Amino acid sequence: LNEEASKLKERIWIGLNADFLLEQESKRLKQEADIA
Amino acid sequence: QLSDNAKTLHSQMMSKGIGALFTQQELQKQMGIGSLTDLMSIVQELLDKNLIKLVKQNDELKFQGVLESEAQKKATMSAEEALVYSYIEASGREGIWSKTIKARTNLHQHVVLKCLKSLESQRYVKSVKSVKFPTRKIYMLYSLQPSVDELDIEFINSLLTIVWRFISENTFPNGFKNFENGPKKNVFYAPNVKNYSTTQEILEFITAAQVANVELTPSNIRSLCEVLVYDDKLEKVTHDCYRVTLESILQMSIFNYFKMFPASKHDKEVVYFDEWT
Repeated sequence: LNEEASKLKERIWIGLNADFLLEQESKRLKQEADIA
Repeated sequence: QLSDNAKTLHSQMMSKGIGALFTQQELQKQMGIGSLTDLMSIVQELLDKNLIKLVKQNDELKFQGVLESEAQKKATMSAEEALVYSYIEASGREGIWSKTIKARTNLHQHVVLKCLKSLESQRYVKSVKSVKFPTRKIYMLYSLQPSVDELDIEFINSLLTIVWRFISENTFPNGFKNFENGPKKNVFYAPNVKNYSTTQEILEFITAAQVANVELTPSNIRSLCEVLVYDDKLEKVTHDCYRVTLESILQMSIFNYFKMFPASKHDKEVVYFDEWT
């Protein structure tokens, strides 16, 4: 696919997957919280 | 008024709130203008609106202004934690132990578990394993990690042999155990005049570090030295002064444990301390 198909397509994908990424990187912050 | 008496009653709390010990009579001490039910109706609502704050202690009931983050925090929490989380955050520095919650909260273990799991995911609590036995998993606010306690477990004797090196030097000149007479040569001059120890002085020598740890208190110093008194690695002379037992010789009928080895194979004639029993 072309670059725009990637961008806008990945824009939709990430757009609806940012809730998975939410707990993902939020957990990554909890990794710092593990220190305490 | 809800907002007016809320904000001006929040004003005494955010300003002073008579510290933690504030009681309802202390409200009349400041605002006695409110009639009995007028001040109490908005009290009850602001707790329902999570604005005032109540603590159960001593006489009457304590009160404090909400930080409003804990307010919406517990408002998000279920009815379980609403008391349970609040009941635990009242445990303060030492936290609280799980199973005693049931007698206090009148609940199962099964029902209190899952919400504790939420607060784990909520990260407002953490399992703390303290000096007392690790069957507990006492819980306090994840916001803090205070306790009553070196660390209980090992790597102590490491620094023990260190202090024993120093005080071993402190007696006569250094070891001089190379040949037969190295000791003290009658302790420099006057093997009387020298009264020597660390006490205070050790922490100046403790400055050396070369080990990952914090400082240590003079009381704990003595607590260490007493152990070596018991092991007889060193002697206790004149209060916080100390000597060494000159068992640098064991470092290295006629009697001592070391410098002795048995046959302990075959021949049936030996001496045990058991088999009398």
